[PDB]
Amino acid sequence: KPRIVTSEEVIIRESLLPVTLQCNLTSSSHTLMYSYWTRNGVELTATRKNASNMEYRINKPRAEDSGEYHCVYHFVSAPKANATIEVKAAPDITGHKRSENKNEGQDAMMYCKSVGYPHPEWIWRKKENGVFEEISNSSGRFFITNKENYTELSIVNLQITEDPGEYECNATNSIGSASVSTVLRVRSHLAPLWPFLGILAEIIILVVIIVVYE
Amino acid sequence: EELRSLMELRGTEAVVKIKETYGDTEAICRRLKTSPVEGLPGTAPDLEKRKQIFGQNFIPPKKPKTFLQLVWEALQDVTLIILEIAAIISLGLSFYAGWIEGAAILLSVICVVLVTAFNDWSKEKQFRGLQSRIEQEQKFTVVRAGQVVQIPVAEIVVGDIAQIKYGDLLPADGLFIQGNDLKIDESSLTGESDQVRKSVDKDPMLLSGTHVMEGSGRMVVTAVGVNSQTGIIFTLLSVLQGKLTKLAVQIGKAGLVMSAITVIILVLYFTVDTFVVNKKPWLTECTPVYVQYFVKFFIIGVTVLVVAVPEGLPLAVTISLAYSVKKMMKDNNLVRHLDACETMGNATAICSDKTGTLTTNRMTVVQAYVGDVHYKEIPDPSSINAKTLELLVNAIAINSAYTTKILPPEKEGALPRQVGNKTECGLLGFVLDLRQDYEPVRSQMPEEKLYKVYTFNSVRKSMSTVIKMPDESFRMYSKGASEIVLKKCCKILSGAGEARVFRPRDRDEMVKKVIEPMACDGLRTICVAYRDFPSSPEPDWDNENDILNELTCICVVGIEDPVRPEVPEAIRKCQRAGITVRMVTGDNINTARAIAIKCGIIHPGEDFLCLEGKEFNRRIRNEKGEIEQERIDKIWPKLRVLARSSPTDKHTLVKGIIDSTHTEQRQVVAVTGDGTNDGPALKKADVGFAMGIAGTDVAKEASDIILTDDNFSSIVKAVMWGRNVYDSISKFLQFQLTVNVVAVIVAFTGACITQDSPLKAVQMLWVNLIMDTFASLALATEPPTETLLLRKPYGRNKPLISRTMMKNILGHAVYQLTLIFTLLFVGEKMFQIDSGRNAPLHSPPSEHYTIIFNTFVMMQLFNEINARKIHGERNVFDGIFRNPIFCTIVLGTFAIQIVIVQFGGKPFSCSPLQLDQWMWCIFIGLGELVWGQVIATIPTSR
Ligand SMILES: *[C@@H]1O[C@H](CO)[C@@H](O)[C@H](O)[C@H]1NC(C)=O
Ligand SMILES: *[C@@H]1O[C@H](CO)[C@@H](O)[C@H](O)[C@H]1NC(C)=O
Ligand SMILES: *[C@@H]1O[C@H](CO)[C@@H](O)[C@H](O)[C@H]1NC(C)=O
Ligand SMILES: *[C@@H]1O[C@H](CO)[C@@H](O)[C@H](O)[C@H]1NC(C)=O
Ligand SMILES: *[C@@H]1O[C@H](CO)[C@@H](O)[C@H](O)[C@H]1NC(C)=O
Ligand SMILES: *[C@@H]1O[C@H](CO)[C@@H](O)[C@H](O)[C@H]1NC(C)=O
Repeated sequence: KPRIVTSEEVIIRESLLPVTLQCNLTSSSHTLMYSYWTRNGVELTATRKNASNMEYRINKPRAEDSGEYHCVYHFVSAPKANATIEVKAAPDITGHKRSENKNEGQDAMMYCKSVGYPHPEWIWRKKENGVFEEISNSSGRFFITNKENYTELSIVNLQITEDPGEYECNATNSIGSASVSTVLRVRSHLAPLWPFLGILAEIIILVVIIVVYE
Repeated sequence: EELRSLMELRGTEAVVKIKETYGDTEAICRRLKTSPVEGLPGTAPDLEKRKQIFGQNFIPPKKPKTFLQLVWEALQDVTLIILEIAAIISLGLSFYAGWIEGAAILLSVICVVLVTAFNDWSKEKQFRGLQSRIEQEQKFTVVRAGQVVQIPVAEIVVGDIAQIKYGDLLPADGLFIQGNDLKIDESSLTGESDQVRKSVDKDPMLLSGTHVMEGSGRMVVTAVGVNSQTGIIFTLLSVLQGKLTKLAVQIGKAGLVMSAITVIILVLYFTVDTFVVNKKPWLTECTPVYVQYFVKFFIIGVTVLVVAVPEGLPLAVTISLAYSVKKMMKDNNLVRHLDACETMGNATAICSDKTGTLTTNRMTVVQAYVGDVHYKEIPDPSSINAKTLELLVNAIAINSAYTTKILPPEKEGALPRQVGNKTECGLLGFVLDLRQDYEPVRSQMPEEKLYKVYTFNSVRKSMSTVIKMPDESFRMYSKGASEIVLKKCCKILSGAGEARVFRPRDRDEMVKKVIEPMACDGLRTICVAYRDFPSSPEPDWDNENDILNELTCICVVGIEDPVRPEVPEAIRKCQRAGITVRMVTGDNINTARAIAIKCGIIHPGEDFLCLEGKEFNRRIRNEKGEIEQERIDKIWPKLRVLARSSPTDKHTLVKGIIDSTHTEQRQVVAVTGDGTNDGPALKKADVGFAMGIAGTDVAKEASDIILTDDNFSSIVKAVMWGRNVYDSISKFLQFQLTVNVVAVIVAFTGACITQDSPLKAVQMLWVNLIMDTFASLALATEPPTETLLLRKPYGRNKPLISRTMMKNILGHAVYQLTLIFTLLFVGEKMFQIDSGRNAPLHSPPSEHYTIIFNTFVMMQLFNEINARKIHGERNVFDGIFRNPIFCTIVLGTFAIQIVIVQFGGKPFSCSPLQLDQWMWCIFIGLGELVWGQVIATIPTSR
């Protein structure tokens, strides 16, 4: 089994100092073919060389670079040796729906896509009375789906008295936590009737004035 | 052919030339492959053939411009070019989506140019249609196949035999064959105003473009089209618009200032917030985004400029005319010069002519003095004296012209046709009414017996004939105006069918009993006398003053023309509308006043002068023999009826009235003269009407407007349209100004509180299109109403924007501004649809700004209806359906607006809306009408 010595784990702060990840093939009796880095199982570009010892230089550390890096070693007649260097930072929410407008009796969905490592755990809450309260499954209309980076909350058979409000996703992990919000509003079925009555009233008063004028 | 050199006789050269070539006029007539004076075959192929090769059509094309050059010219606007280059820069700079804005701006500019070009083309087509009809109206009498027929002037071809009467205008160059007393002025070609008398033996040349003065006859056309001696010269060759363009340039300057202020404010705010507040150096990496922000601000400014400045405002009036003239002909007002379409609206005085206008021009007899018995009604032949009918009918038949024949009625149960002299036709109709026929007498009465015929001349004032049928005697029959021949007659035939003693002693009693009642009733008097000349060795008939004396009067006939039933009401309406109508006529003062009192021109119990021409001329020439303005200044204001007036007197009256400074407001007059000598008088006035049914071509040539029915009421119609045009422009202006205010404000403070305007480039271009072009086509073409004659004529120094229009503009602008601001700042809460305020660059369209744009367009559409009334009328929907164009434009704009809001989101910076939002937008639109109804209660005087 080839021996790989890897650099120590790094935490990405807001500091502007670039980061170097190192790994050395200290012991190997096989004819090396190539070596190359991976992030989250994805090949990084322009990384294949002889590279009996390999250095990966990240000039601009951000949360969206933190990941489970490996430097995989492919030999002529030996199994690849991967190893692992973990880079972690506080999670950062990158995309969410700023508003959700649905008529009652339909389906609503809200998602909070983020980046970071460790893959954070997602919690949804409602802003009630100026504070945040954990949602209650109650009738079972709430479907919460969690994934490695993506989460979503879906509501079926939208009512008018509980559903409208503000929902927050909180996304916590070991390094830090990050939360964002979304506003949900449900439209009434008989809303269009009132302005129609207004138009009717204006027509009535206008015709009354005109016929009185004659 | 050789005919081109055959003209320009100018003496007795071309006569010898035609003698050398063919001998005589009949010889060229036969060679011409043309039937002589008796007629013409008139077959279509032969006439069309001789029109192509042997002749030339009168069709100057003038080459009107086509659509391509029109759109090319429309594309030449500077502001549109600036917008185009700004859009190109923004499009290209997007790569160093975003191309959507540039593509939309390009397409909208192209569409606007196309629409403007189409509008101009349609207006020009309307004008060409009017010109085609004005050309069609012309007609000349010729003879073909032995039948006298009237044909369009464009149709005459070489060889046609044309009949020439006094006052006609010669259309083509021809040769004289037969006629009498053909005297024509040729001053238009030779410069000499002397009446050249044409004869077969001395000058048989007739030239087109010359005015026939006296005589009649026939001619054979030789040269037509550009081959004529008048076409060679051609081949080798308002008040309102000034105010409109002044207002346009003022508003353009204001808009330019506003646009510059907005752009500099945006740039300063952006640079101060980005660099001074936030500590950022002049980085070269973010230069493209900074210059893109600058280009966006510049595009906002350019759009503000392109909406603020009014383009095509001075062209508004023309549009109205282009959609009014074709309807004015329905009121029998055929207009030649468009400049008089609106000037007649300001007209304050109308000078009218008696015959033709106020009368029917038909002669009907009611009362007659015969047998020393007055008859208020037509008497039967039973009650009459001895030998008087036979002699009277014989004298009437012989003395009157034979060529004039009363046609059989054949009018499908209507009045019989009258041809010839009016008074003569009246006498013949009276004879036929008395159960006597003059045809048997005239058929057996040969022309040789009438050796001497004195035709009615101005000097002699009588018309008479002599026959030598009696043995050792002669019989003469005379007709006169009952004043000239009354002095001549010295015996009374009405005693017992025999002559009596007539003296100056009973001259007073007879003139009091006869002339005064007919004159009071409004009847011109015609007297018929006869005498028996003895067979002297040599009577001196040359001196008709003395030889034609000692007559016997057969009877006296009073003849008159009924006054039309429409003239009284029209005159009353004109006097109500601040226009004074005077009357000028050549008849005697008594009958003139009798007609005027019935027509309502002069009130019974009022001190209106009715002086005749003699006293008029004497009063204005009490000096050494010249006319001064000061003397006229005391005569014209109170002169109603003028009698025995030569046309030069009418010209003098018009000149004196038009340039007088006696009153504070300059006078504009309308004279309706018709005659061969009515040239200068008609031309001097501002607008000169002419007669259509019976009018000399010389009068029609120099007249601005012609009446195809001769009725006076038609003149009134002109006045109506002459006012309507002005009102139309007025109302259009109102609407536009309102929009032009709100837009500017909504883009200035919008660029001051925030960094963007609620309306983007394409939306504001659509607003510009709807506010200018469709508004001009919808509001500026409205039908006139009869209430336009209830206000006094407008002065010259009247401000273009009245107080009521300013009130309407300010009130509607205030309402629109407050509602749009409320929707912009607070409308996030009311609809619960988030906020588009402070949107980042390339932000997706948001409902918050789509609501603002939609409600703005809806307010404009529903305020366009409210702008149709200028004088504060509350019934905004009064007479809306009479103009289909307005309804079509409003409904089409509404449908296109719905399509634009619902679909085509990103290019137009709009987002789809639900029924709730649309319902509130329409609610606001109708609230606009409610506020417009409310504002009318504010008193503008206080
Ligand atoms: C790198 O080159 C060395 C020296 O030839 C060799 O031992 C090693 O296997 C190579 N590694 C590769 C090709 O990945
Ligand atoms: C890791 O490899 C690099 C690159 O060759 C070398 O400089 C460094 O000394 C190596 N470190 C160890 C501990 O072998
Ligand atoms: C390398 O192999 C190990 C075997 O335990 C595996 O866990 C790891 O994920 C592999 N690395 C990559 C990048 O696939
Ligand atoms: C809520 O209860 C329903 C019951 O069917 C279930 O489908 C849903 O997954 C539950 N979970 C959450 C997190 O709301
Ligand atoms: C989440 O991870 C998956 C791994 O397959 C990737 O395809 C997807 O783009 C990721 N989404 C992010 C990082 O927002
Ligand atoms: C998330 O939730 C945890 C647990 O309630 C809390 O400590 C943290 O402040 C929350 N905040 C964010 C920003 O995620």
